[PDB]
Amino acid sequence: ALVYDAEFVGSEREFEEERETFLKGVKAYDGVLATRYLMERSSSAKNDEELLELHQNFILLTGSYACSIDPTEDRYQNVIVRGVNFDERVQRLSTGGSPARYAIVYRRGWRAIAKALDIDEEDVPAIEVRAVKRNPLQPALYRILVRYGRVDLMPVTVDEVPPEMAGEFERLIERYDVPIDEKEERILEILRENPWTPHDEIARRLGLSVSEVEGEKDPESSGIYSLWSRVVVNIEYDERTAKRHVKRRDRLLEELYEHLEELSERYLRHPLTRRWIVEHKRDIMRRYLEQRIVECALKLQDRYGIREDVALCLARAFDGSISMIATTPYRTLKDVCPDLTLEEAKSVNRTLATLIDEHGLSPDAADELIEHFESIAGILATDLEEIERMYEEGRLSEEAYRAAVEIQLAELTKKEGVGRKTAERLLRAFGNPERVKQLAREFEIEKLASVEGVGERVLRSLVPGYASLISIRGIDRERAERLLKKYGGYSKVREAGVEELREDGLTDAQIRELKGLKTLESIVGDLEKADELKRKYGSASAVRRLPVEELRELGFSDDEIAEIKGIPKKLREAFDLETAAELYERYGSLKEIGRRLSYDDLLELGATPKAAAEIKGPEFKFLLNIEGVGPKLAERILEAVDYDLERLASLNPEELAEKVEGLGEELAERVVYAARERVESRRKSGRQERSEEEWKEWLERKVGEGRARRLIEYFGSAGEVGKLVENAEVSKLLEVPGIGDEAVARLVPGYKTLRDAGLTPAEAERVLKRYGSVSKVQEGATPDELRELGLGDAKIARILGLRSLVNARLDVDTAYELARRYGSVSAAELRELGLSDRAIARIAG
Amino acid sequence: ALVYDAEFVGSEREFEEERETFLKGVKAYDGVLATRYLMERSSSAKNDEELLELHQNFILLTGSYACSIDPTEDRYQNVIVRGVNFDERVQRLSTGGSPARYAIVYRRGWRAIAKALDIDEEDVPAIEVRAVKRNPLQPALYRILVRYGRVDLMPVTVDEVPPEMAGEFERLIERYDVPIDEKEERILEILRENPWTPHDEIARRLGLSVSEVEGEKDPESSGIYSLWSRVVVNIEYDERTAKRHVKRRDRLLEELYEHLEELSERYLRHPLTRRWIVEHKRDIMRRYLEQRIVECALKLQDRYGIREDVALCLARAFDGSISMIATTPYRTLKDVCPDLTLEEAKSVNRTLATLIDEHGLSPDAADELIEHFESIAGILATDLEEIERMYEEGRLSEEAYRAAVEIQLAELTKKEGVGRKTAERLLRAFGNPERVKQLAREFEIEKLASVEGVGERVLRSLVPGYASLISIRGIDRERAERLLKKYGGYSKVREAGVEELREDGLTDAQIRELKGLKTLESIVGDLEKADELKRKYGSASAVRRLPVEELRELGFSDDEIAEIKGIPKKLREAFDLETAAELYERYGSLKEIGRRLSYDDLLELGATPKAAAEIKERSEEEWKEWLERKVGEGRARRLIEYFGSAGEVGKLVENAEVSKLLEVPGIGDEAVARLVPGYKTLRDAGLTPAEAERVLKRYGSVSKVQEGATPDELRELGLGDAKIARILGLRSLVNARLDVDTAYELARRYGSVSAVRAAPVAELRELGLSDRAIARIAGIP
DNA sequence: GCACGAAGTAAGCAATTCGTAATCATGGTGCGC
DNA sequence: GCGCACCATGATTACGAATTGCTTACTTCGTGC
DNA sequence: GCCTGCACGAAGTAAGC
DNA sequence: TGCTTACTTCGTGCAGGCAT
DNA sequence: GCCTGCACGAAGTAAGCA
DNA sequence: TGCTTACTTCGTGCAGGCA
Ligand SMILES: [K+]
Ligand SMILES: [K+]
Ligand SMILES: [Mg+2]
Ligand SMILES: [Mg+2]
Ligand SMILES: [Mg+2]
Ligand SMILES: [Mg+2]
Ligand SMILES: [Mg+2]
Ligand SMILES: [Mg+2]
Ligand SMILES: [Mg+2]
Ligand SMILES: [Mg+2]
Ligand SMILES: [Mg+2]
Ligand SMILES: [Mg+2]
Ligand SMILES: [Mg+2]
Ligand SMILES: [Mg+2]
Repeated sequence: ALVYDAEFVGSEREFEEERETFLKGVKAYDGVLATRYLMERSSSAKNDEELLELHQNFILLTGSYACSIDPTEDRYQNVIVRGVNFDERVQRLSTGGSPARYAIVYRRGWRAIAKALDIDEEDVPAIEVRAVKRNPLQPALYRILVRYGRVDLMPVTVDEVPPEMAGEFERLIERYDVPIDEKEERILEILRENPWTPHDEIARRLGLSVSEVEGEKDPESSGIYSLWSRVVVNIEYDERTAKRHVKRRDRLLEELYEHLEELSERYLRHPLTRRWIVEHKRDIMRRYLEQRIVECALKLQDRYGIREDVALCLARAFDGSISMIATTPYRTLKDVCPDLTLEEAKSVNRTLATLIDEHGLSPDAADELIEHFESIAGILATDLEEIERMYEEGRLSEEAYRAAVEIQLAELTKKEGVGRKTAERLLRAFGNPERVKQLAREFEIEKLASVEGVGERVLRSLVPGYASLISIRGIDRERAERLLKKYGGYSKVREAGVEELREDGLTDAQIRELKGLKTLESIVGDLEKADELKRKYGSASAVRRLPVEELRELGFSDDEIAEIKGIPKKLREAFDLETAAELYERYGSLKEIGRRLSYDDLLELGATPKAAAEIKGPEFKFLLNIEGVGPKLAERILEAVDYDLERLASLNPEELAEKVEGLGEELAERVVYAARERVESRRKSGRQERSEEEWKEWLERKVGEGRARRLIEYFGSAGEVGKLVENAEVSKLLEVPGIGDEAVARLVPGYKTLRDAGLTPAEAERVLKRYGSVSKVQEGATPDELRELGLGDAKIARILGLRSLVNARLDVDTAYELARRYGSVSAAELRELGLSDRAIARIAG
Repeated sequence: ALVYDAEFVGSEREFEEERETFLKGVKAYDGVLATRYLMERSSSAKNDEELLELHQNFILLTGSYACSIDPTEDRYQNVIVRGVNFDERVQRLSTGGSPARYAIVYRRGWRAIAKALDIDEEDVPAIEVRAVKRNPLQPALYRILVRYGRVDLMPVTVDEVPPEMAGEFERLIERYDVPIDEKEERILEILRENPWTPHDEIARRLGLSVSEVEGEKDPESSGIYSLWSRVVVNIEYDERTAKRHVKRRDRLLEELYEHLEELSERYLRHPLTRRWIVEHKRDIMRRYLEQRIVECALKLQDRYGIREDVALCLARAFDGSISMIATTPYRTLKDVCPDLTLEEAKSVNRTLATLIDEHGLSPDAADELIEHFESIAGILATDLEEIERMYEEGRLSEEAYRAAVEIQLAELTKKEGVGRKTAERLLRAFGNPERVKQLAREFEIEKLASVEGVGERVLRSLVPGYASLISIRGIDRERAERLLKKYGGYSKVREAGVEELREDGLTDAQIRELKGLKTLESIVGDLEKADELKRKYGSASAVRRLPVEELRELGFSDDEIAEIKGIPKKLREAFDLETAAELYERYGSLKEIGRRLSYDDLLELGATPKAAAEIKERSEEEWKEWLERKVGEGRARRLIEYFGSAGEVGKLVENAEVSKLLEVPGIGDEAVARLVPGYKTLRDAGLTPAEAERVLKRYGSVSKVQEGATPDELRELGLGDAKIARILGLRSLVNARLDVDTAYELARRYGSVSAVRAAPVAELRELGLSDRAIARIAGIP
């Protein structure tokens, strides 16, 4: 059977204190139950706001009384809930705390504290603090307040409840600047819609387990429990408010019972007196317990696919708390329900499934881990030296210890550049991987770099936004850490003002590179106005697209407006700003302007005949320069060859006068002779190569004078260096001492992207020779083609953007086939193609 | 092997009509299912009032379409639900009606109508009208509207739903003056707390079965179904409103579906389009059906003690309707669940338990009765000649027919003075015992007295309050019936005004006896002011207790105030009204005044020294005068001439010689009771004059009998347990299926008979009581 | 416009560590003296 | 028949690539005459 | 079980033997 | 001139309904 | 973790001076 | 013929959302 028990190890005075506290808590929870009973019995009372306020007041007082249990945090020992010893686990948490209060936040956890206090004064001495729907506080924060015994924070009347502890719970979290991870961010996004969303609903909607959403009740974990724990431990203990609450709550409780007796007369023949409620405790609870059991067995049968018989048995066994079931060891589940399948238990208890179907553990080994650490997130929240201590003392088996260690390491070895040694040293230095990730988000860059082996790659992989800041020239480690701590992240540092960034010791070039305002500061003289434009509009391209009038409004010059939109000199001098800007934004290029508009249209728009001819293509200028073929006739001449000088010298002059309306036949041969006269000069200048000195100039531009002359002295001349660059001879370029990847990537475009994908310089060289540019690799290359070049499937998945489809234990070829048929990677219909939707549904994101 | 089937016997045009109506109902119920799906899936949607309004609108439209099924009430025949032919039963109801609509109010009853109409346009063409929790109407009234096909009454919009059909359902019942019996009165008491209380919850709280709470869907039965049927049939059919609803509902349904598609975007990635809902009907229903099955199997395991396997099998077989399980014959339960015990089936199906453990029926005979009449209340709702016709046609076996007959008669033979012959004649004259009791409640005294054998005792036992009115001198049968029909009951006749009672032809002495205002009319000159005081305060003793100032206000005289409180002449002349009245109400008697007060205190209160000190066998003619006073001169001289003298008559009276007093010709019970005090009460308890004589000799007064005598003591005197329960004031505790010994043990353990009704339910189960009797006495919870 | 820094980054280099392909462990399955 | 040959899958080896630090050797920026 | 409604003996006050 | 029938005024109480 | 939208310099082709 | 601004179209990579 299930074991609920605990023993009292305090003094007799403390014994009387704890008994009085627990009995007042039972009185308060009786009130909770009686108010819900009245709500269920009368349809009029179900709508009464007074009765709901009374119900929430009872919840508040129950929480206050619960917080005062085990104040010295030592009056109880060997607290057992459903057969799990909480004493050992609470000690291993970073914040420690009382095992009594830690137990009472579980379903029917009061049964241990009740036995420890030899309580028999009531029928069911129940105390519960898991209220959700009608709770006047945010439920998780309520439970965490009880776990940490905060009587100062537990309000004793509904009016005293602050909005930052209820619907505006987000305000209280932001007040204390607590590091929040991605999972907690998605959970908060759900909770902002409805703070009273039940936790299993968040788990279902986010595709996590209940254990993943809640987390460990300690600031060093991940989940809503861990998040509130982080927030609460940073709240200083307000002793005066605690004493005031203790003074008020007893007299308040008697007032609530009298208010209920007064209110029950409005709806019943027999008023709900305290005597009546004590003499009917089983009548009140029975309905609520029955609906609990029904909903629990339904969730087990529906969402977890457990047989109706087994699901109903388990709902009966654990008072219908699916949170407690999914954290119960397999042996105990089989003890209370012998027909349970191991597969069903692995279905409901996802920690057991992870320990078996990934770490190949025995059911008993996984039971060890579940009894000691409850969940995987509980293992991650436990210090590594604590696990080694448990293993040395013989309290943990070898298989369980090895599995827990590999679980701890895997949380960090997944990071790029961190292996077993660096993860080992990080865990030694900071205890558990959750704390490591916490220090990473808090931007403790120097604190992390002090560990042996934490270099540039590890910092770029761990500290968010460190890679973006440290890559900027002039910004060193200390400046990056200072900025990230001052503003709160790379995104917040990028949004900072120019003046305050100058105050931090940033050059105008550094700020210009950070914000990307070089193009904007090429127009406006200063950086402040460019940054303000980036604030208002958000993108320089949007500022370019802005109409001429709105650009003139709050603008500086019309020549500046023409420089912004890239208006040609001919187009800006031939027309006004409005018409020229409209033409440029409608056609794009001056050649398209000359092609799709007629000469008469250009004249009507107010262009000089010579200027209107210059707006037209240079073919027009050549035609009129040779023998004045005419502004009216040169257009019809260019209308046949589609504005192409090559097709003009091809066909016979007889075929030329055929298409054009009117053409002199003697002139028809003088224009073909002039067309052939220029295709000999277009070809003479088209096939041209630059000089050796010009290659030297480009090399000095790209890699500086020193490395350029080193390359020139190594090979023949700068012409040979350019020949090797155009052929993508990365291997030969790297042979030169003093030439590395930061020079080759600056010489050969696209080498940096290929090296970032994990490609050997020889592999990047082969790829660049095969496809010629990374853009053509990403769109054109196929996985089999890349395997012909000798690339591993990991590099192929990296370079083709198919990392999502491979992360679900799937191959790269069939992954590319989906990106081939449909447009994107994101695109029931899969059963038509014959796919197992299991992984697609499993990985949500 | 459950049989859900029905055959169509209308025309092809009518066939298309019925098919179109059924398909529109399926559309509406799909809307219901989809709104429920959204509500169960999201906790935020569970609180969305807009989604609830949409859901209730869908429910309303489903009900409206359901009412229009089988309007000619002849388009279907051989309607089979779970293997029961409803055609035969609906015909035997007083109001008849459509077997199609009668079937559709059952769980998965649409499966018979769906087969009758060859419906295949949807995956599960389900139409259900049993909604309870979220139903915008009172659920039982909703179902009774559908069963009677009242399309005029089914609202089509939540805003058009009248309060008299929802939270104020009591108004609609009172509007039509429908006779309500005690079981229906307790059911109404529960429903006033929560009109949407599910019927099995009412069954638990009242300690009844579900069939007892529901009753037959017909005005001549007992239960909430029967009550609403009584109320609905008295509502005239508003044809124009029905046509208006038929006009509106199609476009309203299309607007509801558009509103659902718009609202579903707030909660889902794929909006709930009609196409999506039709192409996913099994996914939507899958969750809801499983929750129904779980609740049903759980209730079967806990409240009925059925094995988990068998309970889950029964819940799955009948789609989780415990009302349907308790009305299913044993053969069907064993067919769908072969491991079911006969004892488990008798636990869940209380009609089967009654037919076996009381009428010694075979399981097959009880199954016969359950197939034909569903429940005991269904047997009581069927005419007796209908049952005899069924027996003559061979449709009912010998054992089943005899059991049904004994059940019908027992409903009337239990009344005092009604035996087998009189019950037989009453059933012949009015068809079924429910109709007999109904006419009794309707105060149809002349209609009942027309039956051969219906005399004074039978009328006093049947017509409520007839015994109280007819006992008043001068009030005959016709006047009693007139008053009971004019005011609505003996209590209402007592509350009537004096002027309107005088207009009916009542003497002032008759009204004074009825209202009990003789003491009040001895103070006030007229009857109207005494009646107004009885209205204001309710009791003459309450008027006596009134303070001196409130009695003086709107009062007449101070001497009258002193006469009311019974103030002695010495106490009223020695002090004023205030102090004397306070002393009299604090001490009671002048002797206590003189004992507990000092002479100096009396002087200080303003009393004269002399007054304060004072405050501090017969002959033959003499006995003959008393005899002339008690029984008149004639009977007195008759008694004197029969015996020795008036002294001998007095000697026999003091010894309670009732037997010898009754020997005298011309001397009856009304004379002996006026001579021997307490004889009237003992005769009214059903005691032989010899038995009353023995009791009066043994204890000396009825007051000392009621407090001192024990049931064994009275059984030593030779009294039947019925007479013992009558005479000891335990008639309440015995009428609740308890014996007289345990009734006296309850009056002994707990203080009074009233004090047993406020005891803990745990201590009553400790005494070995069933929740039926516990609910009769106090009531769960 | 160019001297002339003034920090700051690119490159090298040895030792260590990462990390993924190569191989080993292990449990089946099929062709032959 | 009893061994070995060839797979098949997951686990573990193993060795080339990347990383960690530390130290020069140039490289943009950027003032001032 | 409260409530209406006479009964009746007790007892203090007077007329009559 | 002092003891009896006689007769109100209390004070207490049972009986008979009716309602649960 | 993909994806659109920028930033921004690269680069191939010609007029403008030189 | 040759050295610069001048207009065109990419191609290279970083960042910010969103599921
Ligand atoms: K290293
Ligand atoms: K190996
Ligand atoms: Mg403290
Ligand atoms: Mg050891
Ligand atoms: Mg890694
Ligand atoms: Mg630590
Ligand atoms: Mg370091
Ligand atoms: Mg930098
Ligand atoms: Mg090199
Ligand atoms: Mg026959
Ligand atoms: Mg009888
Ligand atoms: Mg009839
Ligand atoms: Mg008669
Ligand atoms: Mg009469």
